[PDB]
Amino acid sequence: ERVVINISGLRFETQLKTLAQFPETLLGDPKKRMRYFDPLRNEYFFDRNRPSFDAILYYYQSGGRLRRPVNVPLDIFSEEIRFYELG
Amino acid sequence: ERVVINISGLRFETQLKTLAQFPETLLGDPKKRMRYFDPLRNEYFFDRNRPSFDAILYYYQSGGRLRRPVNVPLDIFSEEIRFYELG
Amino acid sequence: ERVVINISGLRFETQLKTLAQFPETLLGDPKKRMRYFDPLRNEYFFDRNRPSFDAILYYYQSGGRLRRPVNVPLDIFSEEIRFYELG
Amino acid sequence: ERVVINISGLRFETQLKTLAQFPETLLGDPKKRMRYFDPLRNEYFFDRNRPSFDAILYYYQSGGRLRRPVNVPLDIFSEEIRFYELG
Repeated sequence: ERVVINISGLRFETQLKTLAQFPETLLGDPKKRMRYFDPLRNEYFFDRNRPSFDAILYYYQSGGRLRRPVNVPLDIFSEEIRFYELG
Repeated sequence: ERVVINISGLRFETQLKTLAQFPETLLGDPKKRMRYFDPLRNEYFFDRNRPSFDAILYYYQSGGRLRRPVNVPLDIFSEEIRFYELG
Repeated sequence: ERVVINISGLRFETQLKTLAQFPETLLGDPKKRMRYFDPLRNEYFFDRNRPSFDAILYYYQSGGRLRRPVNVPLDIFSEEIRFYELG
Repeated sequence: ERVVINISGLRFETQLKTLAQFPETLLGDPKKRMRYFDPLRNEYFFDRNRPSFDAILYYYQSGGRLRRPVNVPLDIFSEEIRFYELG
């Protein structure tokens, strides 16, 4: 019921149901996240910006609240949002 | 005597006596926190905001000092404060 | 030649030589830091503020540069400085 | 195909090809980074500033975007920049 998301070495753990909330997104679509699944470690791996992920995951956990970590530039965080396809 | 608290993959460790300080809180109440306890991993697990937790734990360690992390929005942090029943 | 310092669950790793640079401090003095040694895990455990520690450790690594993390309140960081006895 | 980079206990993971992009840098030069490789743990280790590395690694992942973390002083980050040889 729980999933491990490895962002450049930083492991985040959440429930499937938390992600499955927004099925249109990369993480919420089994078809899309599959492409980042690592069978060797049974986790998803993204070679991307780490500080941005706290906010991406919180978007799901909070049921829709998307905020930019004051410590991550707007342009950088915007590219992350597009990548995770939250829009 | 060591307590392990897993916030979305981020591991925190403190002493039982540290949490015991405030028994009327979710973490200070063994009855309340047990609902998040994972016997097979010997840790409590919360599918919640990660940056907010440094301040939640500092509250107990400092003996009552509640500070909001400049990098966590007032409303987001206020939600966490409520959930952990610090009031 | 390496030592693990566990700050409330957050593991930091450094060389003995790095700490030794300042023998007058808590971590630089074998007799002082020994009180926090955890045999069962082969690491030194401190039930304290996590964000402050990045700067405490860097003070040794940099050979004497003490900077406050913009994200840690001055009064809070000051107390940490006293506890680690950097003065 | 994946490399582990231990920065004072904080583990980062990325793809060799990500680092290979800039062969003239310390991390991109297999001759320069070898000095920090720990054969035993199969990771590179640097006893350095932790907060600066998100930006150092991001430099590679972004294809050349070098941004200073708002929470890390200009002089400190410039020093890390010189060490990793990104200039």
